[PDB]
Amino acid sequence: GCSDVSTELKTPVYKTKLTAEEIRNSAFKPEFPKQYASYERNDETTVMT
Amino acid sequence: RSDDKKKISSHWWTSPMKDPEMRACRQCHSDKTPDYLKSRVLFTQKRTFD
Amino acid sequence: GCSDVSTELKTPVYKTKLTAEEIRNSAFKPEFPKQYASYERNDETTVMTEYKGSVPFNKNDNVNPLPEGYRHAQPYLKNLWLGYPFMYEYREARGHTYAIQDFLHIDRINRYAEKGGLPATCWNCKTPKMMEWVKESGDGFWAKDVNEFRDKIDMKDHTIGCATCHDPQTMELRITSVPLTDYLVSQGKDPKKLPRNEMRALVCGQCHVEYYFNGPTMGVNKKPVFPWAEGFDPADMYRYYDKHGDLQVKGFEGKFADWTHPASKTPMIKAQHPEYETWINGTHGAAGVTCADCHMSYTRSDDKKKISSHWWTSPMKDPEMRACRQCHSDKTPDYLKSRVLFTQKRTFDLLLAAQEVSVKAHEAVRLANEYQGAKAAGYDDLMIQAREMVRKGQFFWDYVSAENSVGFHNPAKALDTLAQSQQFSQKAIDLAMEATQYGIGKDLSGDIKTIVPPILKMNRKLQQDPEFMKTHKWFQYLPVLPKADQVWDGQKRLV
Amino acid sequence: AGCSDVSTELKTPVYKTKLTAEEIRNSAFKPEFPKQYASYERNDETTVMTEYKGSVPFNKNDNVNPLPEGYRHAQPYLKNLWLGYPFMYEYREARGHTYAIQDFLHIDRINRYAEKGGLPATCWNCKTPKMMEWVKESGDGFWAKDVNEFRDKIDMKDHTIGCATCHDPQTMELRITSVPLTDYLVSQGKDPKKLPRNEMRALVCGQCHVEYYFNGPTMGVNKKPVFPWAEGFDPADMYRYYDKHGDLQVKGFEGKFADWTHPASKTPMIKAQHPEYETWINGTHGAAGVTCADCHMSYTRSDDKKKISSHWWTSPMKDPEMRACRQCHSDKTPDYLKSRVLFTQKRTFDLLLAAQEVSVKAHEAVRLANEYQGAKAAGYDDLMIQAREMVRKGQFFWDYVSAENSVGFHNPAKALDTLAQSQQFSQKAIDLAMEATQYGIGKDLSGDIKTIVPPILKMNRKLQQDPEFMKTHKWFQYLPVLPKADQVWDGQKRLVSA
Amino acid sequence: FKAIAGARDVYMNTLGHPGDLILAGMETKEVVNANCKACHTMTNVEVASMEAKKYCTDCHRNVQHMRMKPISTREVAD
Ligand code: HEC
Ligand code: HEC
Ligand code: HEC
Ligand code: HEC
Ligand code: HEC
Ligand code: HEC
Ligand code: HEC
Ligand code: HEC
Ligand code: HEC
Ligand code: HEC
Ligand code: HEC
Ligand code: HEC
Ligand code: HEC
Ligand code: HEC
Ligand SMILES: CCCCCCCCCCCCO[C@@H]1O[C@H](CO)[C@@H](O[C@H]2O[C@H](CO)[C@@H](O)[C@H](O)[C@H]2O)[C@H](O)[C@H]1O
Ligand SMILES: [Ca+2]
Ligand SMILES: [Ca+2]
Ligand SMILES: [Ca+2]
Repeated sequence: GCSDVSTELKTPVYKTKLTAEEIRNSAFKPEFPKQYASYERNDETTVMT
Repeated sequence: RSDDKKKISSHWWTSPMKDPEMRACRQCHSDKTPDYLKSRVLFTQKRTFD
Repeated sequence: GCSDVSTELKTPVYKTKLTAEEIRNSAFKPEFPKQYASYERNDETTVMTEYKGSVPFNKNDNVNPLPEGYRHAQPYLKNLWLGYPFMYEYREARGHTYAIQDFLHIDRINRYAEKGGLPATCWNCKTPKMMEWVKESGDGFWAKDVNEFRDKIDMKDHTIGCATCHDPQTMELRITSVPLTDYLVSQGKDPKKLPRNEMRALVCGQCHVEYYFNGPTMGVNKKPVFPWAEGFDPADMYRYYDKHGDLQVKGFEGKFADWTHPASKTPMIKAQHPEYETWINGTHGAAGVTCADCHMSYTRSDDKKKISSHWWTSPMKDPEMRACRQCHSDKTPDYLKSRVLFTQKRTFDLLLAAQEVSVKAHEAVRLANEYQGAKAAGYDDLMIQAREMVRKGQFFWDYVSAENSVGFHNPAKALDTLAQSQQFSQKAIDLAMEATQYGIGKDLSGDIKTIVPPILKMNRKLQQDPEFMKTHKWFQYLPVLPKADQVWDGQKRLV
Repeated sequence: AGCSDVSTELKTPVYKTKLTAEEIRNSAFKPEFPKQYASYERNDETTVMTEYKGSVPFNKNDNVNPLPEGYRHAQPYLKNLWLGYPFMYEYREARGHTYAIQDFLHIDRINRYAEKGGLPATCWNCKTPKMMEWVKESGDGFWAKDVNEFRDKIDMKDHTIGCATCHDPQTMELRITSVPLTDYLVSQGKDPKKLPRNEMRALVCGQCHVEYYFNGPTMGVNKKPVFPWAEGFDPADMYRYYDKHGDLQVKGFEGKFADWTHPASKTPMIKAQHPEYETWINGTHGAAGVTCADCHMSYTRSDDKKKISSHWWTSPMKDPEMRACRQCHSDKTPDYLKSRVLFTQKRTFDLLLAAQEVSVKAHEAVRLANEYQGAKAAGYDDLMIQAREMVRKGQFFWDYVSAENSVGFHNPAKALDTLAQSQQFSQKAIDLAMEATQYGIGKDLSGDIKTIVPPILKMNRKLQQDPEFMKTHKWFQYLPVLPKADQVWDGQKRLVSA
Repeated sequence: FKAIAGARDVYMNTLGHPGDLILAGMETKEVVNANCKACHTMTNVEVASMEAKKYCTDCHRNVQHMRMKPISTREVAD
């Protein structure tokens, strides 16, 4: 029969709305809210090992 | 695996020992407990600091 | 064709090499090294969360840094527990591996006499050694002095451990508690045939509960009882304590008291860690979500096979919140954290405000008790009523303050209980001013922190010093204690 | 039997109507959308009650009379706490959107015994899609006109809250027609025309179900509606906003906002209005992105086998089967879901009444301290300012919860926390007023507040004309006896000539 | 199973009147759950994960079609 692996693994490609010279962090937050929300964890400054 | 259960790359650049379950280490070292791995880290660091 | 599902899922069945009466933790380590390794994690005592954590700081101390005090502390605890053993020492709870170590360092128990002044019931939730001790002395165990068993126990091998919850031979879950078994029987429940989802909370409900000790005329002297007959809410327990007790004081006849506050002269109830009763009708409890679900979550640490976590600690210590994230797989860990704090931040602020009005209620009742001016015609009946409201006010904020989740187990019950606590305390103030025709008003004007300062330092040793006993106006309602050397230091007698 | 895979993009169905760009008549949508329309017509049901809410527009202060005049759960002190404010005349339980204009034109809050209603035309803002024509015609000068100017210039059924409020009449795409919400969105740097679908499924409601105020003459465009959202959505945030924005010249309150001065205590008050949106946004459902439409516009498969959004906007509790909820909570019985709603509601409503009681007592304490004839404390003037600040803060905090329509369910922890703080503020007002008078007012504050200051059950614009009725309660002494006057307006019908 | 399930699903889509809530029966709750165990035995072998909760999805709730997510992420008008 047919495979039900309908979703194939591909290396993500990205084309954003940002300019070649964009350097503001806040500008990236609309396009990548997951990685941005991850980046925000670096604000934690209370934990020692 | 924090977007449902899909992977993202962690952009939290910090000590790997902050995770009690050492998940960064436990794919390569799946045969070792978090506790074991942590003790091996400390085995080096404590002698290094002293 | 065939299945390659050659390994079939079966509920694990155990047959150990242990005797039916094994209680030493170390005896289980060879049989179960994975769960034992998990259990040893409770030795971590360095990590704080926002409101909780495993550093045993002093709960009234917001002045000193860790591990002495913390930024989130309740400054008025010694004031509010004046004349009770909790005015001596009261620390943040830490891991089960420390239960006996902490028991034996605590100043609540007298260490400046042979006798501790507390019953042997204090051991009830600290050691599986409770099974031998009760077998041996029966009903007579409870009213023994706590210090009689102080040197008859191994701090480490006999702390809360495997036999507390497990049959050593079969490893099936067990209720070993006397008072929890008493409660279950009273409900027509068989403690040996409890459904599994119920067991996964009841095992914790052996100890994480509100309790009291029988007085001499209440049943077996000093036997522990859970006051759960009227229901689980604060108003229910309050009502329970109206009906069961031994007080002879006018206006309070037959009610329960743990002590009477020496400033206000109010018959008080003490609340202790009511996690079970708080949890049971909160959003998770009522939905069948259990202590073990969050606090003993499955952890894939044996290669990739699940075991049950035996590290009983804050679920917030895992930055990835893995306990929560099967049920809440759609939410990020940090979202879940922000939602816990949404509750905790508000619960904690409200609590400090409830405790401040309670101190003022005690201070208003104190002033009205010692009033020399013209009193109302109904003064006596108004002072009874004011004391009833101090008592009820304190019990309500204490039911919340004592509970370890800072409102998360039951956000609505906690916030509502504190809102009510304020009402009762303020009404004590209103009745105390009416009783004195507003004559005490001048004495109640300031910030309460100025007219009754928080008591930061108080221990059994300092209560021996006659010049320290002059440093606060509430100290005059306490006796200066006889000069006495420390008798006990942990398990050693001192020479 | 079937071949291509599902698309994951969840493309919404697309429409092209025969309606013109500016069509606002509800009946014009009926021919093309009969299922949504018939569902909309279900808002006419005005008989069903729930435990705390429902559709009978009873008097919210009346716990004495039976339905439809009163109800077992009512707040007896509302007219006392809103003394000197239009809300003291009439304030009823909200009902279906289809009655919005009918109820607007019968309410005693708007003066019907003069030409002028005494309220700005801004009052039409969340009542009718006619707002678009009306603002286009007058612009900035629309807001400060008298409300009665438009009274005869509306169809009460064709121009109520309806399709054009939330939908582009040509494409039926969700739309924000609200001026003050657009002003807020633009202030946050958002494009109102390009918002995601999950945002819009709550924002269409946030056009109206919000706390608002009207500008004073020196605050910008006069009488223009503004959402006090710049400091955040919480009660403490809005209160802070109202400390920085406003126009009072009264000593101790310079530059703060006030809706009225309570004539008994002489406190400058803020009035709160139905903040569903601000309450929902950070509650357990809203924080999780569960929108107003998830529970209030649940998918229904009534006609054919085709599902549409329900457009019966009412209490979810009316449904014995709780279907809206079980689209998510499929593992819970309807019975369990209702008990968890009531877990919150009962506690919230009981604590509300207690907060209102201490609020009444704080007004009384400040009134007595104001009229006090004995020796006053040395810092009296400063203590009275503080006391009135606490009365004002305390009341805004309970009003924030009181006015919100889910009785704590949209945000349980915010509701109970806000009510707990309220009680603290009002009590501190009482404490400061006592101090100002060296406890000389103490004996006047001794009983149950219900016998000290009786609830005011009856009050309207007709009765305030009667000088014998105006001796019927102690607090009436602080109100004028209104001139004797015939009713000018009966609904839309004019009885006396201009 | 496929034939019986297909028959009643065809009937409900043609001559039946499905409600606003479509939910699984006891029959399908029990077959889905047995299939969780068929592919995930090894994760669960050393643990009593079948004993407390009746179904695997009582903990793995969103495996049941992401039911806790906002409606718009799942649903549109017909
Ligand atoms: C700042 C806030 C950001 C944002 C929004 C993103 N990045 Fe990074 N990133 C870095 C590395 C080494 C990787 C893995 C690359 C690889 O192995 O191919 C990434 C990955 C990403 C992604 C891809 C998706 C994913 O989660 O894998 C995206 C969308 C992304 N990032 C966005 C390295 C860095 C940095 C080095 C110090 C810094 C700074 C950032 N990234 C910052 C950001
Ligand atoms: C996460 C922070 C960790 C920790 C704590 C450790 N590892 Fe690794 N590891 C990897 C490889 C290739 C080696 C060399 C052995 C080999 O060739 O197979 C190691 C070695 C170690 C050790 C032993 C040396 C020591 O310092 O004691 C220890 C204690 C150790 N590791 C701990 C491979 C990987 C990974 C794959 C890409 C990753 C990820 C890690 N290791 C991460 C960690
Ligand atoms: C069943 C009746 C129980 C018992 C006996 C306990 N819990 Fe919980 N718990 C949960 C969360 C998110 C917290 C806050 C953690 C933090 O603030 O860092 C707690 C807290 C506790 C404590 C205090 C822990 C500490 O750090 O000292 C204790 C002693 C405790 N709980 C016992 C989460 C949950 C649940 C998830 C929904 C459930 C169910 C329970 N807890 C139930 C119980
Ligand atoms: C977004 C889709 C919504 C939702 C979910 C609700 N509304 Fe409104 N509403 C408005 C007015 C003026 C009233 C009172 C009308 C009257 O009393 O005559 C209401 C009433 C309600 C209710 C109560 C219904 C009941 O049966 O009790 C409910 C549940 C409700 N609303 C929810 C005003 C507006 C608008 C102004 C133009 C807009 C837009 C909305 N509401 C949108 C929504
Ligand atoms: C988005 C911000 C909104 C808006 C504008 C409203 N809701 Fe809800 N709502 C829900 C429940 C269980 C109740 C209680 C009903 C009852 O007790 O009978 C309510 C109540 C309301 C009202 C009052 C209804 C009335 O009878 O007048 C209004 C006007 C209202 N809501 C509007 C359920 C939910 C949700 C489910 C989780 C969500 C999300 C919302 N509501 C969000 C909103
Ligand atoms: C007047 C009675 C109408 C008519 C004829 C329609 N609407 Fe509405 N609608 C609103 C919301 C939030 C949605 C969901 C949008 C989404 O999920 O993306 C809808 C949906 C519709 C549709 C689309 C088909 C469907 O049934 O889902 C159609 C054709 C439709 N409606 C027609 C919000 C509102 C309102 C805000 C308060 C008001 C008013 C109306 N709708 C009124 C009407
Ligand atoms: C190629 C060699 C790989 C790799 C690198 C991984 N897989 Fe699989 N896998 C499958 C199933 C059903 C499970 C769950 C079993 C259970 O729940 O008991 C897994 C498990 C994993 C894991 C986690 C466990 C571990 O051993 O570390 C990992 C890291 C993993 N896989 C990666 C299903 C399949 C396949 C379908 C027939 C195939 C092919 C693979 N897996 C192959 C691989
Ligand atoms: C019924 C027998 C099942 C089946 C078939 C599975 N589970 Fe669970 N599970 C629970 C928790 C807290 C975790 C996380 C542990 C960790 O992160 O280390 C898991 C994990 C899984 C997986 C791995 C999935 C993944 O995200 O990688 C799988 C395949 C799995 N389980 C299957 C919690 C629970 C329960 C709560 C008490 C119950 C019941 C189950 N699991 C039961 C089952
Ligand atoms: C390191 C650079 C990795 C490579 C290359 C691949 N994976 Fe991975 N994987 C990695 C980590 C650090 C984790 C842990 C994620 C977490 O949140 O814990 C994973 C996880 C998985 C899983 C889930 C396994 C489990 O713990 O249950 C699977 C099924 C998985 N990875 C598969 C997988 C495949 C098929 C890969 C090739 C394309 C692959 N991984 C690459 C690290 C790394
Ligand atoms: C009596 C025998 C107990 C049983 C059964 C359970 N708990 Fe307990 N717990 C008990 C004590 C006496 C203490 C404090 C001991 C100390 O040395 O301070 C605790 C502590 C906890 C904590 C705090 C851990 C920390 O902060 O690191 C937690 C989170 C906790 N207990 C949870 C818990 C759960 C979930 C239980 C059921 C399985 C449970 N405990 C059982 C006493 C007893
Ligand atoms: C296993 C991982 C699943 C796959 C693959 C699919 N579904 Fe599912 N489905 C699953 C569960 C755990 C449940 C809930 C069962 C219970 O105990 O209640 C369901 C339920 C349904 C339903 C209706 C009920 C509902 O909750 O929505 C339908 C109509 C359904 N399932 C159909 C369906 C289809 C068409 C799938 C392929 C695209 C499919 N399911 C995949 C688990 C799993
Ligand atoms: C399944 C067994 C669960 C686990 C483990 C956790 N939660 Fe949970 N959660 C669960 C249910 C059944 C509910 C009620 C809603 C429902 O679907 O019936 C919830 C609710 C919450 C909420 C919202 C309520 C609130 O008080 O804020 C939050 C914030 C929440 N849950 C968080 C949370 C955390 C932090 C957990 C681990 C420590 C956790 N949940 C575990 C089911 C389950
Ligand atoms: C949007 C920002 C509004 C403005 C501006 C005004 N009203 Fe309103 N109204 C609005 C909502 C969301 C509701 C239902 C919620 C509720 O709690 O009532 C209402 C309700 C009414 C009613 C009927 C209920 C009642 O109070 O008796 C009337 C008569 C009414 N509104 C009139 C009115 C007046 C006089 C206004 C100016 C002072 C006014 N509204 C402004 C939304 C909004
Ligand atoms: C406070 C109660 C408690 C204590 C103390 C305790 N356990 Fe457990 N234990 C549980 C619960 C609850 C479970 C899961 C029960 C279930 O689902 O049947 C469990 C599970 C287990 C299991 C089954 C395998 C697994 O990981 O789920 C073993 C084996 C076990 N415990 C051994 C131990 C050992 C060894 C110790 C001492 C170091 C110990 N227990 C202490 C409550 C406890
Ligand atoms: C008419 C002559 C008949 C003789 C047979 C020759 C024609 C039929 C063969 C067509 C070739 C495709 O063959 C087909 O490959 C896919 C893989 O992509 C397999 O698919 C298999 O693996 C995938 C995962 O990789 C699973 O999703 C699937 O459940 C499983 O069945 C099919 O089970 C197999 O049948
Ligand atoms: Ca702790
Ligand atoms: Ca007690
Ligand atoms: Ca209503």
